[PDB]
Amino acid sequence: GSHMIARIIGEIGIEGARFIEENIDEQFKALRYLSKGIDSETFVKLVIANSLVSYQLTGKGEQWWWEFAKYFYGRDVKSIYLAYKEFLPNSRFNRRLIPQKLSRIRRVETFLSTLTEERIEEYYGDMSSLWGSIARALGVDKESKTVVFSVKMFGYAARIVLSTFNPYPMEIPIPEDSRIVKLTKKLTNEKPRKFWMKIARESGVPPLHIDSILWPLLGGASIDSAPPELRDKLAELIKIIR
Ligand SMILES: Nc1nc2c([nH]c(=O)n2[C@H]2C[C@H](O)[C@@H](CO)O2)c(=O)[nH]1
Repeated sequence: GSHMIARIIGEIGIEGARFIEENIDEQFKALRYLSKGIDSETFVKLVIANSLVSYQLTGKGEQWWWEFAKYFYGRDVKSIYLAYKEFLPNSRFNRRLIPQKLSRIRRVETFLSTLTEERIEEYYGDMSSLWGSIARALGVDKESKTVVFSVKMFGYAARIVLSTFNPYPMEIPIPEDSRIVKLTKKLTNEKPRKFWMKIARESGVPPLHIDSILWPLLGGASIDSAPPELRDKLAELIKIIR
């Protein structure tokens, strides 16, 4: 329950969350691949846009992020809106609600155009400001699952581009997708936002890093590449959440 999961999340720590992000999560592997075949500014813009349309997918989120990375590798992208207008109808894994998704990309296009490499650096040092900027450009509540998720994925892309790590702000709540919501119901009747913020504050692990611990495992990622000390902690968590 809450007490035991906060203890184990605390023992895993931001250190353990970062290991999972940078070594286990296939989505980071996909981003690393894309980073080697498109310029850094476009890479970061594309990752934010892709996050904001990563919902009502088909198949598995990890397959979608690999499709995105393999598609944009080596492409000459100008308008991100026009790139998604050509990409999404030809997608295997993102075929529903395409006009809705495209209108979201149209709305954030001006904001994305401000992401020079200098500005990307500044935002990685102040991800709370990025969080509000994305929400305001979209015209939505910042608590929205895809908005907080886009901040997480910005942090994946930015650490690759900038060769530095900054932790996600404690105040950014967990992205409430089907994996997180279904797990939360097994554990509690509390709404996931309050539940995981309490665990975050008790453990010292910000909610977006808690997401990195939980979400790959809930999709079936293997923990067997983790070093023994970490792997033993991940196994205790799996027995809790499974
Ligand atoms: N919580 C969460 N959601 C994800 C991840 N990857 C991904 O594609 N999603 C989708 C699910 C959902 O539609 C959106 C917000 O959670 O992001 C991910 O890593 N974590």
